[PDB]
Amino acid sequence: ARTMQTARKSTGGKAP
Amino acid sequence: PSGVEGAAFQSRLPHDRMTSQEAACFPDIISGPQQTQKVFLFIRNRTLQLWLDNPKIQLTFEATLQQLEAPYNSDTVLVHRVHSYLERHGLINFGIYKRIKPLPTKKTGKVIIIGSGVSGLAAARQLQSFGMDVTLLEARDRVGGRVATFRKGNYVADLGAMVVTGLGGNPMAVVSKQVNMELAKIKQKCPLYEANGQAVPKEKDEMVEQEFNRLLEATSYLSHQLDFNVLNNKPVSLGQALEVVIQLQEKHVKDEQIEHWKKIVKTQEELKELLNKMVNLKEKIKELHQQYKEASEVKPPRDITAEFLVKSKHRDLTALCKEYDELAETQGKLEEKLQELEANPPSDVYLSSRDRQILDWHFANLEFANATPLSTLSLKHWDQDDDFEFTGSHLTVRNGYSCVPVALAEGLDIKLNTAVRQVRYTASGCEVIAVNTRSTSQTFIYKCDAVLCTLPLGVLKQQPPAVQFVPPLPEWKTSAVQRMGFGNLNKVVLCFDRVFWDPSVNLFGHVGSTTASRGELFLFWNLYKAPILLALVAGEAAGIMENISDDVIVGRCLAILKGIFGSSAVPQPKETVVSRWRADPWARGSYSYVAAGSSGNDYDLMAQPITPGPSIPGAPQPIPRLFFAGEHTIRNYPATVHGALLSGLREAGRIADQFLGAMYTL
Amino acid sequence: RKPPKGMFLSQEDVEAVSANATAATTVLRQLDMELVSVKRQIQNIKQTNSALKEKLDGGIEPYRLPEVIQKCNARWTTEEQLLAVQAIRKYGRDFQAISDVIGNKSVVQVKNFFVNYRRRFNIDEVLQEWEAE
Ligand SMILES: Cc1cc2c(cc1C)N(C[C@H](O)[C@H](O)[C@H](O)COP(=O)(O)OP(=O)(O)OC[C@H]1O[C@@H](n3cnc4c(N)ncnc43)[C@H](O)[C@@H]1O)c1[nH]c(=O)[nH]c(=O)c1N2C=O
Repeated sequence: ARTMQTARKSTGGKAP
Repeated sequence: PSGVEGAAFQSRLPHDRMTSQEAACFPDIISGPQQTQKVFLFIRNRTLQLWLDNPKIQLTFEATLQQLEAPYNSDTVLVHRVHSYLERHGLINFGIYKRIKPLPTKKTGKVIIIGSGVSGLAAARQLQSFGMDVTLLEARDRVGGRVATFRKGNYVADLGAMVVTGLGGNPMAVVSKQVNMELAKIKQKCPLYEANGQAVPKEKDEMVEQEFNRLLEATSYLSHQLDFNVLNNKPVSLGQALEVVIQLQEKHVKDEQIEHWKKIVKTQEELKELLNKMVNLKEKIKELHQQYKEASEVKPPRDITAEFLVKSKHRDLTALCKEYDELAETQGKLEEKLQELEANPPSDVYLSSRDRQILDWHFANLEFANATPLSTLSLKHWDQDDDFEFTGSHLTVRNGYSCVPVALAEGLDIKLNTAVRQVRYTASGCEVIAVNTRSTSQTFIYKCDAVLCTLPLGVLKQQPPAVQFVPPLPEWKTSAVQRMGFGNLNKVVLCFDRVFWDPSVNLFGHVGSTTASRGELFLFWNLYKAPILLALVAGEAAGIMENISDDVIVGRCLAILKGIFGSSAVPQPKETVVSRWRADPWARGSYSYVAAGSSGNDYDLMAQPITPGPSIPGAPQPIPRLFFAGEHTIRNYPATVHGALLSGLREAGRIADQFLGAMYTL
Repeated sequence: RKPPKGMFLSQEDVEAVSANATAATTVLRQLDMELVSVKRQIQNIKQTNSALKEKLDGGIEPYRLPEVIQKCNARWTTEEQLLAVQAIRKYGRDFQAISDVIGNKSVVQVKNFFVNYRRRFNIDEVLQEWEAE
């Protein structure tokens, strides 16, 4: 799922 | 975090609070006295710290309590109650560790494990470490399940798991200390390259990507703010949310132009009104000027009535020459205000087909992480597991990820080429019916106490079924299998004889020509020591490319490279490999996702084991005999390897407690 | 609580793209022909305004007369008294207009003039027929 992205990880909907 | 509170985080556990699992094991403590809870949390974190401090060898309860510090090392029974809860649910003494207290002379209980998968291997070692009889039925001729390692000459590539997603709080880190693993970081830098083979420019690369994430947060808003999760009664997919977000932005670009040129016509019409007065005023000026000249013809001396008629028309003509100048001051401002509105127009369009192409590459990137098209992903729950993301770099295994399962499976009972056909779970036991994959006449019958089933969600989802459960799995379980998602992801491996790429760049993109090809070979990777390139096929693309030959794929594959590096530079590759996971009968897909209409809570339903019905009628409810583990069963860490591993430690706990007694809950 | 800046996600708009399948490509054509419908009407008054501009060529420069520069005297010539009774019959009480026709009398003297000679010139009779037009 979202965790898997290794390159150009997405941001929207995260807890930053 | 460092210190004892570091170990609690490295073990996926709040240092300053008891977890819901600690509560069911230690409910006299959790509901006890606030100081009590503190003493226990220190014993837990302090032990974790010891194991994590050097996890090559077993952590005896003696060694723990040795090193425990007063006043904590007083209540020996609490330390046992805690060292057991850890070792039992495999928060300590999991993996490949030299055993202090050697294995018990005679094991108790028989457990068949369906699948020599990573989840399955994880269970095998714990149950075998616990003192049980564990035997594993694998359908392939190789141990790892979806951790595949192609090896030829010195060429090495993983067509299965490839990257470790961060060592912060990751169980896999412990394995690396135990296992020989060349972990090398991935450098996040990723260029992009459109259809032309010309590199994308920092202007557009950044303009696109930030608008992507902004679109994500928009959907997230729709999901939790406007409760947008139903429409004509179906569930809302992530893709559906995206297009309604994009379609409301393309709407706003048009609303914004329309109330801009509608400002120009309001000032064009203030001018059209203005000139009309000016032309009518000029005619009145033109005629009063006549009348003045005509009554100036009457020469002096004249009487006063005609002397007034020249004075009069002169004052009247100066009165309308003064109006006509204040209406050429006013044409001054409007003729100016109307080059204003033409020199400051708004955004021409929401997105250029050059933009939406580079945007479709950020959607391929999602469809890569979820191994499915975004039409399927659930809008509210697709990212529900974001909170447990680990910390640090992503890494790769340069000597091949398969080195882990091979290390994990040393000394276990594994029956390769053994296809389970039928699982019979009964009130008195379980019998597992298995054919030999080479000669599928040849039948095997295995009897056991409990059956741990790391069958991948695809194999379970298969219709007609690869494995028949006698009795039927109940409706709450089967429906949890339809609702969930198993998706698809494929890799092309390209093995050259010399590097023709930027070697210090680990990975680079490829923007696809339409939307429907957005995942077609959208990303390459340079991770292996040898000159090897490796290319993803996400989205709808990956499923469709299973039906095309290696040559056609590699041909296409080779082209994109030439456009980026030039035809002379790219030689034909020596060896090449194309995965087809939706095609593999021991996967039936790649990993799992939260399908639209599903939740992270169907992942929990997959763990809940099955207790069969009474054999003799009126008999007492029996034991739960059938157990499930695998990446699809672990809500908080799905789709991964660390996650599958954890799930098989989960069932090693749950099984041993059910068959070797809960000796730590007094 | 709020979208990212620049996103436009009203509750109203969301139901409107989603009532049915092509209800999206419905209300996005509804703007492309409502965007040309205005855009022609610009050029179609922009050209009418280019016509009115052509008619106003050279302005009113042929039609100006030089300013009547003259210091402003205090005594009332029987001429200035007679230019006065005629402006009052053509200009009502617009003293300002009236003190241009006479041109060397002041808007104040104008007001006093109405007062001082009102009985003699029957200014009252005058003003009431100015009102009748
Ligand atoms: C292409 C690709 C890329 C990545 C990942 C995955 C994939 C596919 N995954 C997912 C995990 O590997 C997966 O969830 C887990 O490995 C399975 O962990 P798991 O939950 O244990 O699943 P399994 O498939 O290993 O278990 C099924 C096993 O059981 C066997 N089996 C099945 N039916 C049988 C039968 N009837 N009889 C006998 N044996 C049978 C089958 O052959 C196989 O060995 C990654 N994970 C990670 O951590 N980093 C990564 O980079 C990646 N990755 C890339 O990004």
